[PDB]
Amino acid sequence: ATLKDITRRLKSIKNIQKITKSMKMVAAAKLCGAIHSSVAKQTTSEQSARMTAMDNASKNASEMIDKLTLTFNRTRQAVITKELIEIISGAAAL
Amino acid sequence: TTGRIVAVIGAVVDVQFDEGLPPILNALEVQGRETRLVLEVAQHLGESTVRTIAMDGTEGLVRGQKVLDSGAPIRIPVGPETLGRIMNVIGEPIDERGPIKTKQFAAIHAEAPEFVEMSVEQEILVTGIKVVDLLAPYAKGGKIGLFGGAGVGKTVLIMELINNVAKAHGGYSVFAGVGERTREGNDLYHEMIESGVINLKDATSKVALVYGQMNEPPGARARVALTGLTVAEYFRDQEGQDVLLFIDNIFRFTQAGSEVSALLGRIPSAVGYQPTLATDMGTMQERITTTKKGSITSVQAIYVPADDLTDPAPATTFAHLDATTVLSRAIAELGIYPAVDPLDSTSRIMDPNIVGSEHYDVARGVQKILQDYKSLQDIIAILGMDELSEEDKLTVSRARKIQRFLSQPFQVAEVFTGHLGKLVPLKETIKGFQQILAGEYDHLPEQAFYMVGPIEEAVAKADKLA
Amino acid sequence: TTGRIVAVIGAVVDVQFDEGLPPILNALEVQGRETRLVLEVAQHLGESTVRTIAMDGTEGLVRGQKVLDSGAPIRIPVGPETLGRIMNVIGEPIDERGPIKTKQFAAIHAEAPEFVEMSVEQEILVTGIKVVDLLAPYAKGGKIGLFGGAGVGKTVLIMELINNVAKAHGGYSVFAGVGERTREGNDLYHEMIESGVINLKDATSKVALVYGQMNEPPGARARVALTGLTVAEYFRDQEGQDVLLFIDNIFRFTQAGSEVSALLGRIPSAVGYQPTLATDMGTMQERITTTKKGSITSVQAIYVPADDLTDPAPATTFAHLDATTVLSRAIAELGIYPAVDPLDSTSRIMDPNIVGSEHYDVARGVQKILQDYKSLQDIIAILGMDELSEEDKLTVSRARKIQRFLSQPFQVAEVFTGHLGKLVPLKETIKGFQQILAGEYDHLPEQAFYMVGPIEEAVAKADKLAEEH
Amino acid sequence: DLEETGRVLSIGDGIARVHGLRNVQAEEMVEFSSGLKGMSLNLEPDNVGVVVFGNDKLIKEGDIVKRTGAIVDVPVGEELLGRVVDALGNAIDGKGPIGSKARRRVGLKAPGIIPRISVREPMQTGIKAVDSLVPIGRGQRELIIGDRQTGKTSIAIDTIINQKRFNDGTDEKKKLYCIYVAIGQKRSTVAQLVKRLTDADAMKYTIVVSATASDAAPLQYLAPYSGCSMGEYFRDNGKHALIIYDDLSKQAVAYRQMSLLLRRPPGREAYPGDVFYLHSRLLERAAKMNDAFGGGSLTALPVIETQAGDVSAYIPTNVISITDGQIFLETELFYKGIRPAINVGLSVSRVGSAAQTRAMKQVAGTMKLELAQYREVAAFAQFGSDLDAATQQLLSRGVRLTELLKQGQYSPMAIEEQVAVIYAGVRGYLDKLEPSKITKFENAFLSHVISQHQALLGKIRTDGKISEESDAKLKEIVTNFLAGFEA
Amino acid sequence: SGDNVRSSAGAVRDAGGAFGKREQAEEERYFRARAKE
Ligand SMILES: Nc1ncnc2c1ncn2[C@@H]1O[C@H](COP(=O)(O)OP(=O)(O)NP(=O)(O)O)[C@@H](O)[C@H]1O
Ligand SMILES: Nc1ncnc2c1ncn2[C@@H]1O[C@H](COP(=O)(O)OP(=O)(O)NP(=O)(O)O)[C@@H](O)[C@H]1O
Ligand SMILES: [Mg+2]
Ligand SMILES: [Mg+2]
Repeated sequence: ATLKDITRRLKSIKNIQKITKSMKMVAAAKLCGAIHSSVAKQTTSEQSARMTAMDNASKNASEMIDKLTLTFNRTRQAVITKELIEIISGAAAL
Repeated sequence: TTGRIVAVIGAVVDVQFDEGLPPILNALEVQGRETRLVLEVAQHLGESTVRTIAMDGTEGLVRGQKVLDSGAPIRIPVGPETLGRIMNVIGEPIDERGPIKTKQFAAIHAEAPEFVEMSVEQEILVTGIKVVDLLAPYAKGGKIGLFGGAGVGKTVLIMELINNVAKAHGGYSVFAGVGERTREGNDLYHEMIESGVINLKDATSKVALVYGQMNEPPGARARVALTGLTVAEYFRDQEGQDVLLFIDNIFRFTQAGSEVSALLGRIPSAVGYQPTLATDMGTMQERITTTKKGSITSVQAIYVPADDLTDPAPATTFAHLDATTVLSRAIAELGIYPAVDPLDSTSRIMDPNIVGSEHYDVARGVQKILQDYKSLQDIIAILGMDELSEEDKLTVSRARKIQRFLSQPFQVAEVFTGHLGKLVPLKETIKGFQQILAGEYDHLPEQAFYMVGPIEEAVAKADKLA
Repeated sequence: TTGRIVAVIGAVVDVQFDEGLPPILNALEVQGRETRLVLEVAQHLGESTVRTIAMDGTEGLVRGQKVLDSGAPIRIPVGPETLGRIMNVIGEPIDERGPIKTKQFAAIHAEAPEFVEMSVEQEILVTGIKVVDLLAPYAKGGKIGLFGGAGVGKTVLIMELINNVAKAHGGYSVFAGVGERTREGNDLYHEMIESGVINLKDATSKVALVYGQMNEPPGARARVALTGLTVAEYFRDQEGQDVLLFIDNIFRFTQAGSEVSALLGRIPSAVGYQPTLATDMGTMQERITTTKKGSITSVQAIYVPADDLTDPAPATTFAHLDATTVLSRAIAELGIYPAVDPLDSTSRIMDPNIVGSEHYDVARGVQKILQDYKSLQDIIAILGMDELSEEDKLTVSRARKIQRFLSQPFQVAEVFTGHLGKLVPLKETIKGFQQILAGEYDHLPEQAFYMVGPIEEAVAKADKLAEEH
Repeated sequence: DLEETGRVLSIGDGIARVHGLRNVQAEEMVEFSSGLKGMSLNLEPDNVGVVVFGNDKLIKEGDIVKRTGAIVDVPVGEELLGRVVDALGNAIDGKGPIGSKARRRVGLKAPGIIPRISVREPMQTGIKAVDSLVPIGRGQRELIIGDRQTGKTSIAIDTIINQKRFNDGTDEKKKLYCIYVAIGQKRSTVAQLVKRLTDADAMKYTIVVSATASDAAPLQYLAPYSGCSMGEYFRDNGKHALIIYDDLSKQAVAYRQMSLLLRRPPGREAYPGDVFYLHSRLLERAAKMNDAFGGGSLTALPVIETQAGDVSAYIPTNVISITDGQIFLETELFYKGIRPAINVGLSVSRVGSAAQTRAMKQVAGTMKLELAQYREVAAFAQFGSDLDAATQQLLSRGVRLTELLKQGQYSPMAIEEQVAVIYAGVRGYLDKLEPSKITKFENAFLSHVISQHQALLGKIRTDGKISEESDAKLKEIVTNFLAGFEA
Repeated sequence: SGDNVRSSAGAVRDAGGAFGKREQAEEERYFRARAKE
């Protein structure tokens, strides 16, 4: 963990999250899961699947963000705590 | 006994008393100043020398300047004549309406009621405000976290509560502005005057104001919550009332604490707060509960650091809360007032064994219908609100009637709203929503429930608007 | 007056005077050494004892050893005779070319030029680097900051700025080595000797050298910056003449001090730096500036710990610059050099009323399309290159080209790229980007714009590219 | 006489430890042999920790330190207008001496809660973003906060420029005297900063305090107050002053240095425990006084430099709370084209419409609720390859209004000139025009109204709002001017 | 937040990939065309 990195993945996954939710609606209005998958290996459906896919994808990102942020703060608190103990050890060493 | 200042390092002052040494927490009076400069004892350094935290600037102080031991801790004026008045940290009136002529005085430092003095009964403090009383009841003698920044109905919900509790419970109220901004502190004063809660003429004032401005030192800003606390205690232990204590920004109390702590050179704990965090929060918070004589319920506005609920400050504060009133701009926009979120605001006491099975199942039904309607939003917009089964069309409708019935016109809004405020008894609210849930009032238009009082005014408002 | 050493802990030595107590900032000569050892008075501990930071190693000092107060701060040789000579931190010559017979010595410590002494003139200084002159133009006699994490191109870039602007400078130029690699000192010296900017047989030398690199204890690195600055000071005032001041990594001025803070008895501040970090840097930077007496065109290389620009050291250094060129690992990694960030490099003269409207618009036009392209980086990160309307995917295709056209081969970086360094005139740069933003070269492949000079070579290379296919 | 004078025991890093001075007061000035000044922050049994104003090379052990009695004071009054000075009122522009006709203590108690009255009178910044979405009232403490080189300063400079309008006017109740306090900046920048204000003939009514990067720590620490004072003279005399504290961040940095060098107790980020008490007492000093006290005001604009945007950091936190609102600036919005770079969603004044004439109140709100609705569909933007008419329409207004907000630096406009441009936007006239042209429009559009429709602007101001007539006068002015624009 | 995705790994190599791949063929696609012209 590193505040710099977490902050990077959060932003990046918050972005992804936004784009996927947008795609779920477009689909709704109209990657499509295992649709093209099935027929090759062997609309209504196509959009169905795309709706579903982005949906889950949207949740899966939010559940991921929700977990990164906790790690964000835990780690945010830790850094402050670290910086402080360092600051005092030097003072108590004078 | 007289001491002599021998050390001044910012808001910290060490005084040497040759003979009688002043105990810890004892207020000392600095001699030779225009205004009054109080030094609260904090430590006995040894060598007849004591350390202290000033309650106001320390510029001008000189080593050797005389200092007087007031014999006890910081004492302030207590009793009826404090209501309507704005009190300083040390008890001084700052509303310039002259002296605070009281016959009584008390110390801001008082141990919390003992175990025997404890109430074992879980009673609900009726506010008369539907959402509150129905979805997140205020535990009588309990702390409630007021969530919501500004411009969401905070100042209105605060006074209304002052009004209701006064009208339906006879108890007064105190407002401890911890780390208040002189600007909003002023705004609040007049906003209250023009609301009725404060009267600069006839003793009809229902609230006592106590302020701890930001320009005031960490020492000052740390004790205010107690000064205002001591004030409220009088009305509970002396007049057996069920007071209401408002601490706007309990956070700035905490922070006030850390700054004192640091100034005193103590080693910070995790996240830079004071080691004493929990005890600083303990000693004060615990002076707020139901006693055999009466009870004090307190609404404390809370600031979550970095939006992190786990940060020490709040997390140390959530240990003392029984409820949370969450204000929401999302709600305020829809025109729903109070903008209390019906799903984020909650209560510990919202249990059958406490609010009765009946009251419970109602609050629960309303929480679940809103939850159901809040989901549907997607489908309704996208998949179109045309393929909604019978069970799907009623939810959305009923939920909307509920959602709006959650709005209530405050008596303190009369001044501007031009509408008689309403104070709904717990009985009326339960049945009101209890029915809506049944479907008894499905043959009525939405606006019928918007901005009303008891369920009656819903139907009466319906016919008129046809 | 003579003093005696009473405590030696690292670069921090305590000297007790019975006679008179030397004022702070005073240089002290440690007697009994086969190499001049200077101790700078840092504090007055009390009881006739002063604390001092050593301008060299303390290996061998003895408690009670004598210390002669030189009467004043570190004074070093200044003037034309320094030109071509490699100087120490205390003025000692380190080129083995004998003494620096100067007729004047200045104290490396002095007050910063008053406010009434400030100059408000700003004349764009053309560098031939498209990105620089395009997005964040340097200015004549201004303060240039070159930020960059480890090995992204600070040293090579500052080198290009000497091969471009210094060589064709009608005047003197000072270069100070501040806690860097001694090997780089070698390189720069012998390379200046080749180009003839330095003459060992006569007096045509136009650059003065000051060094206190890594192998040096903090104390030295903690002052060399001020040493080199003094040498360039003399060239700015006692002449008025134009002076160019290159300092390779002023960051070693703040680390130096960060490496002796504690031992000076100082509670540490945020991130371990000294509490005096910002003000030390202040009484140091304010001195490196153009006054109404003369002008200094300074180019400082600034290190950025772990690549974090928010680090106190660098974050405090920005406001001291009139133009900043930030390097980016991310960019360097995409094989784009100089690895200059187009979205984080700024300049004070980047105003339409100083560079004209044409120059300005194109610059912001570049920056914008590049910011839009960052916005599509995400969208296409999940979708693929086949969803963007023909309008967006069009900008993505121009971003790439504009991105690549910002890269440029350096004469100084031949040995690296293997190509022939090019030098672009300002006007050819604007035209260059004006046309690409126009849509003109949407028929040419991106690669055509990668590592070239004026916009032409692009088409030319693009052609050499068509024929080869 | 260890009573009125003292001897230096030690002297290091601007912290001189003095023996004697048993009679100095906490926060009192003192002089060293060499004639430098020194504040007295720490009063100890055995010693006095004195903070040094200026390089310490002049102070040696033994050096005498006599009291001055004369607490820290700074010259105040109009004679400072047009003059650039250092943290201690000393002139530093060489224009000669100032007419110090009256002085005032830098360390003074701020006005109470009763000498005040709400914030009503607008504090026109001249910035379309601020005045329409982040309105400032006189007596208000608004914070400018964002990363480095994000334009924080450029919000203060224009806002000052903007003041000329009213300054060269006859309406003396709208006049506003400015105070630009530079903390820890380099002399260089200030000098450019001043020329600008001067080439714009604004310095004539502006005061500049400069505790540059070379001035000693405590000098940088004082300037904010010494400056706040200069503004209070006007605050106490019915006049209104706008004071800008350029980065309190830097001031804090100086305070800490002194704190840690004296060895007080360090806390989060090594800052002393009363760092908050440092800014709180300075920021409260601003106020909209009551008609009884003259009606004067001291409006404050401190600047906070965040790191990577971390506002949850110690000092940013501090100030954020202490002040009345925030105008958030950001790099992304910048290189994007959104200049000034203000985040309408994150920036907020708690005073809102209070200091926003009805002329502005109308157009604003609608825009607000619209920029807001646009702020939801935003994402759908580029990926909306089939968006319904509704959102497609929410996006449209979206881009239109932002371009409007693009304003030129050093180029602020009168509240009326403003509403006149918001008007053409909110009413939907720009909804057809191509995005990249909007700007060129406001440009040709504003000059025009100002050129051939002065009285129309006046009527907006006068009528307090958008009258039925003026709403009619504009609808035709725009329709016609518009139509001719796309010919 | 503009291009956070790319400022990482997993999905960045992808964006990086598709990206280059595209402009790779495209340009070759444009390459011979240059000859035509
Ligand atoms: N213009 C350039 N063209 C090609 N490669 C370059 C260029 N600039 C830097 N590099 C590469 O990066 C390496 C070193 O960069 P350099 O200029 O020394 O970085 P630096 O910023 O001074 N690093 P350091 O001082 O160690 O933190 C070179 O050896 C090259 O491989
Ligand atoms: N409205 C504007 N339009 C165009 N450029 C602008 C505008 N406002 C500011 N700028 C420019 O943006 C640059 C930096 O903004 P500036 O006023 O220096 O911000 P800052 O936050 O004070 N930076 P600093 O304090 O030096 O870290 C300058 O070159 C200004 O000319
Ligand atoms: Mg290097
Ligand atoms: Mg600035």
